[PDB]
Order: sequence, then C-alpha cells, then structure tokens
Amino acid sequence: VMTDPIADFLTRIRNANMVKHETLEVPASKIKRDIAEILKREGFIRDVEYIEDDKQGVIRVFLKYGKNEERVITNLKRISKPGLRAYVKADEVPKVLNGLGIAIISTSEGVITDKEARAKNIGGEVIAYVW
Amino acid sequence: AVKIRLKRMGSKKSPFYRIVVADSRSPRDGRFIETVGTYNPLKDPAEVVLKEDLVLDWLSKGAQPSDTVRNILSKEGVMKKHHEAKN
Amino acid sequence: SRYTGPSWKVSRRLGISLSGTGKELARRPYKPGQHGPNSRGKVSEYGMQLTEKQKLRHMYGMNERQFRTLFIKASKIKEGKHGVNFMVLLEQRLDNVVYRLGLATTRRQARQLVNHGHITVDGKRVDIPSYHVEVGQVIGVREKSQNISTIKEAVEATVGRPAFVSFDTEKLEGSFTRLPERDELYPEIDEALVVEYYNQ
Amino acid sequence: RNQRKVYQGRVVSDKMDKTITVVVETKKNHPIYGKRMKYSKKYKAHDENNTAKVGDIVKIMETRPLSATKRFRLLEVVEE
Amino acid sequence: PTINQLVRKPRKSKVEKSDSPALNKGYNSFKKTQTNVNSPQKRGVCTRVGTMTPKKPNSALRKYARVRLSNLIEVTAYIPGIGHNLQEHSVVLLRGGRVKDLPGVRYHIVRGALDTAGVNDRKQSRSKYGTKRP
Amino acid sequence: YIDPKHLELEDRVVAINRVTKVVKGGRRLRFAALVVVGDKNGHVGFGTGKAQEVPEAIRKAIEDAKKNLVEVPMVGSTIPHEVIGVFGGGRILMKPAVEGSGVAAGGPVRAVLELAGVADITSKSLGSNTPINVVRATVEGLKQLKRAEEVAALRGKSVEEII
RNA sequence: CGCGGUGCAUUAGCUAGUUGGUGAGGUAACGGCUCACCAAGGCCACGAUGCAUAGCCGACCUGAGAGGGUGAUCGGCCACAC
RNA sequence: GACGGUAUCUAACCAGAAAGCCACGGCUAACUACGUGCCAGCAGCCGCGGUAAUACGUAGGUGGCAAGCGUUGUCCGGAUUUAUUGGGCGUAAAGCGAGCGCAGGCGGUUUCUUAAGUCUGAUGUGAAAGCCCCCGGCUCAACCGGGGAGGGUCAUUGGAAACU
Ligand SMILES: CN[C@@H]1[C@H](O)[C@H](NC)[C@H]2O[C@@]3(O)C(=O)C[C@@H](C)O[C@H]3O[C@@H]2[C@H]1O
Ligand SMILES: [K+]
Ligand SMILES: [K+]
Ligand SMILES: [K+]
Ligand SMILES: [K+]
Ligand SMILES: [K+]
Ligand SMILES: [K+]
Ligand SMILES: [K+]
Ligand SMILES: [Mg+2]
Ligand SMILES: [Mg+2]
Ligand SMILES: [Mg+2]
Ligand SMILES: [Mg+2]
Ligand SMILES: [Mg+2]
Ligand SMILES: [Mg+2]
Ligand SMILES: [Mg+2]
Ligand SMILES: [Mg+2]
Ligand SMILES: [Mg+2]
Ligand SMILES: [Mg+2]
Repeated sequence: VMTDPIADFLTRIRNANMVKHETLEVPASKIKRDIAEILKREGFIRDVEYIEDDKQGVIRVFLKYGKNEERVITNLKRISKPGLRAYVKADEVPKVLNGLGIAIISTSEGVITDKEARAKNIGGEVIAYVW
Repeated sequence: AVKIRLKRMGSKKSPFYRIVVADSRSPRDGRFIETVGTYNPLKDPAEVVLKEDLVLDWLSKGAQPSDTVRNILSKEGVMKKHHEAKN
Repeated sequence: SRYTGPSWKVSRRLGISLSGTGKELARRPYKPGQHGPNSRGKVSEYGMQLTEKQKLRHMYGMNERQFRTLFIKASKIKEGKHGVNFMVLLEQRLDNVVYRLGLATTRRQARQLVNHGHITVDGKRVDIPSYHVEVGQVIGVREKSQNISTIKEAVEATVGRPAFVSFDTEKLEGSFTRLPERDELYPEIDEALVVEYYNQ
Repeated sequence: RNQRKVYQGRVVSDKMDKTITVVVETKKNHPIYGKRMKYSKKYKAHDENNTAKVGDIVKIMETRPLSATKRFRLLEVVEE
Repeated sequence: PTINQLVRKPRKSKVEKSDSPALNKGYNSFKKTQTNVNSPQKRGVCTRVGTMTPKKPNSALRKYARVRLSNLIEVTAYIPGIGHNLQEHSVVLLRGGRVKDLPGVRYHIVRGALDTAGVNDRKQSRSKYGTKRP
Repeated sequence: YIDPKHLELEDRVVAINRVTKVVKGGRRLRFAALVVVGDKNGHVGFGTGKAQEVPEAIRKAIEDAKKNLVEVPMVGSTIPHEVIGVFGGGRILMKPAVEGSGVAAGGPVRAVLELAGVADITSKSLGSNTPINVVRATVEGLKQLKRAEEVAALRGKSVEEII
C-alpha cells in the first residue's frame, strides 16, 4: 500500500515533468500543501490551486517551463523516508547544488527551505531535495 | 598528604616544570589533582607563572609545598599572604 | 645529503636552465647519455608531472623528503594558490635569499656560504640553508667573511635583482621587502603540475 | 538535594512477593544504519504491598540495593 | 537490502588470508602448540634439496629446497640466483613470495643469510642474492 | 551547436586502440583513435576515427571531435556544482574544488577537463574505465552543469535570491 | 546504577542461594554477603547459557569522509608477581 | 654539578679522511651493447628465455631515492570488492516452487493534546600529553613550552513543535 504520500507527490511531479504535462493533481495534505507553496515561491512551479472535495481535498499543481519548454525542475529526491528518517542539525543543513537547488526541511518553526533554516539557525527533518 | 610540587617536563637536558597539586603517592610525572603554575629554571632569572588564588586556596586546605615550590611561592609573595590569612 | 654531481646534465634532463643563464642548454639541448641526441617516445603525463616537480627541487637543491614536507606546510596556508604559496616558501629559504640578494652567483655557492656560516640573520649567525626567512629580516655576511673574493665577485657581477628584494652593496645586507609574486619567480615552472604530482 | 533516576514502565511479573518486574521500552538509533530500534530494559522494583498488578504502568525511582537484583522502588501506579 | 534487513543482518566482509601462511605461525615447545606470530622470515632446515619442473608454458629445472621450519611446518621453498651451496640438513632463512612457475612453492630462501651463500659472480642487484660489494 | 571556426582548438589523443576484423584470409587490423578537442576556454569536444594507420585515424577523430563541441559552464577555475555523468558503464563524479587544488581526475577525464579549461576540480570514476565511455560519461556530466544566471532566469529570480 | 566498545546458534535453553520474602548474623557499608525458615521464581531469539579470543582507555596508523586496523613507548584505570 | 671540561665559543690547518642501494618490456620515471639460446635464469601481475631477448647475466649509459636503499612480513588505501554515506538480483553471482500467517518492520485524512524521537539555548563534565589552531623557545627542524579549539548518539535544566 502507499506508505509515503510525500514521495508519491514528488514522484507525480517528476513523472509529469518528464513528459512536460501542463498540470498535475494529487490528494491533499498539509505537508503536501506546504511543499507546493515552497515550490511556488521559489520559482519551480507556475501556480497551485486547492480543491475542496468530500474525501481529503485535491491540490492542483501547474508545472513551469521556460523558453523552448526548458524544464525549470530538473529532478526531485525524497531524503527522509519511512524506512529511514533523516534529521540534520542547524549546522548540518544541506546545500543542494551549491545553492542552485533547495532542500525542504520540516522544523519546529514550520516547513521551510534550507536557506531559511540556516538563517534561523535551526535543523529538522529533511523532506526533499529540489533542483 | 596533598603536595604542591613540581612535575618534570621538557626534553632531556632541558627541564621544564609544571607546579601541580598532587597526592604524595602519585608518580612524579603521573596522576595529579590540578595544575597551579609553571617553573622554568633555564632562565637566568627563573620564570614563574602562578595561579595565586588556586595556590592560596590549596594551602589553606593543608597542601604541603615541596622544598623548591616553597621558595617559588615566597618570591611571588604567596607564602606571605598565607601567613596573613592564618593571622 | 647534497647533490654534488655535474650541474649541466641536470638542466638538460629538465629542459630548462637551472642557473637561468642558458649556458647549460646552449650545446646539446637534449637529455644526457648516449640516447640523448636521437628521438625517443612521448613522455607520459606522469613523466610530465615528475619533471615539473623535479624542476623545482633541483632548482633549490633540496632532497625529496624536505621538499615533500615543505609542500605539505604550503598547503596549510589557507589563502592563495597552493602551488604559488609553495613557490614563495622555497624562495624564503635562506639559501635562496642569499642567492637572490646577490651574495652568490649560484645557489650551490649560496648554500656553501650559508652552511659554512658566513651569513648572519638579523645580526645573528645562522648556518641552516633550510632556514625560513620572514619578510624584513636582514641577511648579511659575517664581519670576518665580508672580504672574500667569492662574495665580492658575486656582489659586483650580479647587475639585476628581483623587485621583492632590498639590498645594500656596502653593508652587504639585504632583505625581501615582500613576498614574491608568481610572475616574479620562474614562469616556465608550472606549479599546477607539481600540485597534481603530489596529489597522486 | 541530588536526584536519582526515575523511569516509566510496565509491570510484566508480580509472581514474587513485595517485588515487580518493570519494562521501560526506549528506542535507540542503530550505530551504522541510523534507524531507530526498539529496546527493552527491565528492572526489579520493591513493591511495598504487592499493589501494582501485571500489565500496569508504574513509575519507579532508584534506591540502594534492596536484594540481589532489586535497585528500584515503586513510586506511582499511573494506569491499571 | 532494505534498511531493516541490514539492521537485522548487517553487512559482513570477506576475510582475507595470507599468501605465506607458514610465516604467520610460531611454535611453543612447552605447550607444544602453534602460536599466531607474524614473522617477516623464518629459519628452517633443508630436508630435501633438488630441482623441479615448471608449469606448461615454461620449461626449466627450478631449484627448490624442502624445508621444515622452526615452527614444525613443512614448506617448499625456492633458491633464487644462479648456483647455490645448499644441501640436506642445512639451516636456511625463508622469506615470503610465490614462484608462479612452481605450483607448490610459496617461499624463497634468503641468500647470504644463515648457511645460504651469496650468489657467485653477482654484480647487479647484489643486495638481493646477498653478495658483498666487490 | 558550437561552431568550430573562430576557436583555436587544441587536440589530445586520449586512446589509440588496435582493433581486428576477422577475415577469410586472416585478420584486418585497424586503429581506432579517441581524441578530445578543446579551446581551453570552456569549449570541449571528443571524436572517434578509424584507419589502417595511426596518423590517418587521429585526423578523422579530430575532424569528428570539432563537429561535436559543447560548452562547459565554469565558475572561475572550477565548475558551478557537483554532477554525476553516466553513460553505459562509465560513471564519473565531478565536484567543484578550491582554487589552486588542481585537476584531481584520472584517466581520460583529465583530457576532457584540461582541454575544456577547468583547472581545479575533484572527480572520481565510479564505473567502468573503458576510455570511450568515461569520456562520454564526462560530457554527460558537463552537459548537466547549470549557470546561476540561467537558473535564476528560469525561476524568475535574481541570482541573489537563488543564493 | 544508565549507556558504550569482540567472534560462533553447524552454541537455546540456562539457573536451585538459584529469584523473592521473613528474621537472624556479618561488613566501613547496602545486599543471599551468609544462614535457618516460607514461597517459587529469575534469565533468554532485544541472543540467556556455552565456546573461542582479548587487559580497557586517552590515543596511534590509514582514509575525502563514513569507516577500517592497532592498543609499543607516554598518562589514567584494572589485574597479576613461581 | 652525576652529566663534565658536556654543550657552546674562538683560533690555526687541509679537500684533504666522509655513498650507496634499487630500478630502467608494459603498468612505471629511466636503453643500448655484448654473453647465453625454453638452457642458465627472471617474475608483483601480464609474461620473458626455443642461436639478432631494451624482460635472463655483465658493461656503459639512464631514472628514482640518498646515509640510506631494497626485500620480506603486517595494517589502511586504491576495493562502490558487504555499497549507511555508496552496489545489485529477466539472460553475468543473486527472487524461496507457492500460499496462510505469529512476532517484527512500515503504514491514509484531520482537530486538540502530549513531547518520547527531532531541533535549539544555558550550565556541568568529556584529566594531562597527543593531532589541529594561534603564540613563543631551542642557530633551523625534529623537539619543547604557553594559550586555545575539537571531541559525547553525556547528564541537568529552559525553550520550539512542522515531522515520527
Ligand atoms: C574462388 N576464388 C576465391 C574467392 O574469390 C574469394 N572471395 C570470395 C577470394 O577471397 C580472397 O580474396 C580473400 O579475401 C582471402 C583469401 C584467403 O582468399 C582470397 O582469394 C579468394 C579467391 O581465391
Ligand atoms: K534475606
Ligand atoms: K591481558
Ligand atoms: K594468581
Ligand atoms: K622488468
Ligand atoms: K545502499
Ligand atoms: K517465483
Ligand atoms: K518532542
Ligand atoms: Mg638560575
Ligand atoms: Mg637525513
Ligand atoms: Mg632485476
Ligand atoms: Mg558515433
Ligand atoms: Mg574509501
Ligand atoms: Mg617509460
Ligand atoms: Mg635486464
Ligand atoms: Mg570499502
Ligand atoms: Mg546460466
Ligand atoms: Mg543467473
């Protein structure tokens, strides 16, 4: 059965990105909305809209492509996993492709990017690398 | 008893000493309670560095200076402060 | 241990002039031995790295262990290029300082003067050719040794000095006023290849 | 005044008079692979009146050795 | 494997073994047992000195010595260099090292050590073959 | 497509391989040459050529390489970021290195990096060391390098906001 | 007293002062430390027990690191002296 | 004052007494002559030697290192060759012949809550010596001395609360 809805969300983006689909839909969750918002404001996706339904809601993601339909997202990697949770301390916060990518980190201050986490000088659970 | 004594250091033919508080039975270069100073005898005027409050505290507790350390403490004036503390 | 062998055959093994004059490469600009004049196969990249490293340590007349350890310390310098910082430390070697100031025509002669004790650092005798000279330290000839033809010939013979050196032809006392910059040292030496040599 | 160690655990044996066996059930990270592994450390506690029963949550505080294997004292019965 | 599997059955690596096992074992006369002592060489007595044939590509009469070591192990050793003064019941010093031609030979006899003589007429690589400078 | 003209490309023979076609009359031995070409200013290419003689094989390899030039992003003396190039067996890890640390690369990787103008870079070949595939793997990695300005433009950000 | 640092189940059973209690005695001291009684428990696949090996550590060698190897000299602790 | 007329210093005198070892077919920096002809021998691996061998032995050259140089033994590396970092299982080694299932591992959405995990602050402690960092002392270095830093899945305590 599905054991990692976050990894499912990242893979749905990766697979849709591979074939350059305009949009993508996923079952909603708070963490998935948090990740979608970070992709939105970091310039990796074009937009995100939310659909209220009867089960758990749906989040619609609008993928982003540049001139010549160059992919803005190269790939996404799940770091922390149900089988092996990954935690970093404030000084262990990773830099992804020397800052050209981002790491999404869950902290007691919320779900934030690697830039924000080391500004606040806090660590947490590393959710995903995005570049 | 508890001694304030010298621990030999440095190299062959070039001794350097730390002033340490140690149990009398511990080996000279072995176990010690606390470092309280240094003693460099190769200097024509001998160089001494001393944590006077640490030394003064241990003397009040009954620590027994070694013969040479007593001289070292007298030149630095600590043995006078201990004498005035007993008064 | 010092290398006391023929000097020319070392320069033509390296394809450069270690004296910086060229008299070693003027005649027979090829490797020593009977196989020198005629054509051989291409040097490997390891040979290219070996020869570049051998250029420097032959330049300053050091054995390999000392050369290795100096190269290790040059790494510890945090700011600047590893190879560049290495070349500077070779120059700051008291041997090289004596030769640069003009007190000897050859580095072997500069080493012979330092080793035998004719040189004084900040007024104090130093006989260690490996001694590392800071910027501003004064390097002079011993008051007993100032009147020897060998230094006086060298003092008058040398008509040029590196820009990073201060020298007084009367006191026979000089100093590096700053570190050498890469362009001021031997450009023909590719220090990048030395760094990669010891990287292997 | 200094404090002793107090652990929360579950009674797994009360077949001995005036004593209970407790399980603390912490979790430790594997030294190589980093996963969190379940770990059971169980203690013998002196039950003053055989109060706590099997399958009960109880708090125990450390004490001087009361027997060959007793080192802990029942403090509270948190759940029955 | 999954992480849980590695937790349950951790990684385990192949154990290496010596190329020259007879040099890894000492002998205790009192307890009459074998000690695990790594030794760079070992002394032994030549029980048999002769010549041997190589494997198929090569052909020669390779010179060996059947040596019983001080640790009681029985080993076949090779006599490097040209010409040798060994005979049965001679005391020889063995170093490690196979001889690719000889299937059963895992040790070389050190020249210039114990009863083994240096190589006659040798002039290059003398430190090997144990000959003094002429 | 990087136009070969207007560039002073240099050539480096990486490997010369003697290859055999078996024929009724025996064997037809030829030489297969792998050559890297580059301007040492950010453009590098590689090519292969086959001929009955080494000089002729190298010429064909050089001509092929010029037609297949690629540009490598470069921050100073090193690359913008870490990259893993994979092609077939070849698997090449390349990392940025501090200034002056040199080209810590082995085998054919050195030829590609030096002719591309990279002076300080750490790399490790993790897969097969067949020269053709490691060279191919290297360029696959270099083609994955991204410029901060291009990344920022694609994301609608200033280079400062990205970093 | 918590935690930590070897191999083997082609070693899974082990334990009977053993587990706990009640008194007594004993120790600088708590305690099956010992004893007399009354119960019967204790341990163990989170590796008991058995077997093999080993003094432990600060440290030392190596490695990009994660690690791997080692435990001379020096210092700490331990143990032993036919 | 054991060291001890020891370090050290000064003067005179002479280049005079003070270098080797291994390697040079490829890997691997360095090549030619003879001698030998699957012999004698070499060899870490691939492999050399069968009468024109840069691979055996000698010589001349040459390369590397140097009061050392080589050989053997042992450990780490290269070895991603046990892969946590960091590998695999259609045909190369590798999916149990298949199911049912105890324990275990993992597990959908969400409100409040807790806070064991996680993150973070402070204090205590993690001896000295050692590596490392500054700073001084020995003519330099080794070495020595001073001042730091580092090192814990440490404890106590105050916080945070997304994630488990
Ligand atoms: C029957 N004549 C044959 C026939 O022409 C072969 N080609 C099909 C031809 O092939 C050759 O030319 C080859 O290529 C090889 C050689 C063994 O025989 C040569 O001579 C071969 C000729 O002898
Ligand atoms: K009792
Ligand atoms: K022991
Ligand atoms: K005994
Ligand atoms: K050879
Ligand atoms: K893995
Ligand atoms: K099957
Ligand atoms: K918590
Ligand atoms: Mg005095
Ligand atoms: Mg020496
Ligand atoms: Mg040889
Ligand atoms: Mg093609
Ligand atoms: Mg490694
Ligand atoms: Mg060569
Ligand atoms: Mg030969
Ligand atoms: Mg490994
Ligand atoms: Mg098959
Ligand atoms: Mg198969």
